[PDB]
Amino acid sequence: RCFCQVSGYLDDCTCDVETIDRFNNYRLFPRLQKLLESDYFRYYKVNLKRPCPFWNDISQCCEQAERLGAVDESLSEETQKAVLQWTKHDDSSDNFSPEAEYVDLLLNPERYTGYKGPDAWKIWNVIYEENCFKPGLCVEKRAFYRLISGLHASINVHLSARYLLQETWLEKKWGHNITEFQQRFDGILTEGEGPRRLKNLYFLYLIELRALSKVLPFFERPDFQLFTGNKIQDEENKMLLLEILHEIKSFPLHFDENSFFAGDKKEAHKLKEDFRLHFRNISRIMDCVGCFKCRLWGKLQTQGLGTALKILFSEKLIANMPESGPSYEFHLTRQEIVSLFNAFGRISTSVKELENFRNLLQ
Ligand SMILES: Cc1cc2nc3c(=O)[nH]c(=O)nc-3n(C[C@H](O)[C@H](O)[C@H](O)COP(=O)(O)OP(=O)(O)OC[C@H]3O[C@@H](n4cnc5c(N)ncnc54)[C@H](O)[C@@H]3O)c2cc1C
Repeated sequence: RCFCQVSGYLDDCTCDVETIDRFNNYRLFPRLQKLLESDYFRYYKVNLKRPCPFWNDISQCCEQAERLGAVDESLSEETQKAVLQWTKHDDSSDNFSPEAEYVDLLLNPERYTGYKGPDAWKIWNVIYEENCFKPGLCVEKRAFYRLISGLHASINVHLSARYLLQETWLEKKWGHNITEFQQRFDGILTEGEGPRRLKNLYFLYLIELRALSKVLPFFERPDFQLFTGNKIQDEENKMLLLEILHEIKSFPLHFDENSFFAGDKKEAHKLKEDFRLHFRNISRIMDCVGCFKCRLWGKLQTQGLGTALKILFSEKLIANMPESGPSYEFHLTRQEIVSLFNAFGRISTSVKELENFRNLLQ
């Protein structure tokens, strides 16, 4: 049995890795991955064109890095129709020119982009700088650190496992680059920092995994619908998602009643609000990122994380779920939902990746 303590003071999870490795890598993976190619999930809405609101740049750019960081914006004629049906259908419900257009994630896997050096380092510094809570002055929450660190790790993991290994003037080979993984993660080479960083990825992973288990209800109500064009998979996909959320629930994970997601009024609230606040800044930050694929996955993976927390805060709010009625109390836009499973999906992939790495490193 796993066990997570998120009091805010010292936050951590005592939990066997083989347990998660085994669970995630074999129980969950092929099916989630299946779901993430589902029509409903390959297409994410995003405004990639907002300008940086904290400084200027584009100075210097390297030429191939803009070539790697460029989002393939492509979209089939049919899909083009298909999104309106969504906008439309989606309009007629809970709904509190957006140069946000839908992007195809399968056309845009997260891998090595050549994004590096000062421009990246700055963004990271600024993201971590956002760790700042009322316990009115800043306190750092360890949770935030570990969350963000886990995310950063998942990424450096993806770029590691999905590196552009060879670029003949003809052919391009993408794959696992051990030396990178190792330079960035090996315990010795990093004086134990990498392992920590990996322990942090897992933290994140579990958080999102809990966030999923605690959100199962919202999908259980048969007025909820993964609306796309057809109805068959819309239901096939519906049960899919569900048996996944069911699997997540199966996983023996427990939290200390101490967790600052407990509704101690103002504390829980202030905190929740401190959070949603911080992630908005973060999203804003992504608007200062020139690796457009990086920027995309940034937005995505963070919205997802915010959403996860949103759930993790709405313990109660969800516990009184209109089992037949439509959920006014709590809600999730398509945008958020896509981001939720997707964010979880890259962390889920990252975890998988670590195993490949173990296996190659033998
Ligand atoms: C939002 C975003 C998305 C990105 N997407 C991609 C991508 O898809 N492909 C790609 O190649 N690059 C991507 N990058 C750049 C990438 O994350 C690295 O910064 C880059 O590859 C350079 O590596 P580095 O070791 O010099 O920098 P980093 O690894 O980012 O180092 C920055 C500093 O923080 C420390 N650090 C590094 N990782 C962690 C961690 N997990 N927890 C705590 N501290 C850490 C480092 O040791 C160093 O002190 C992205 C960056 C951002 C900000």
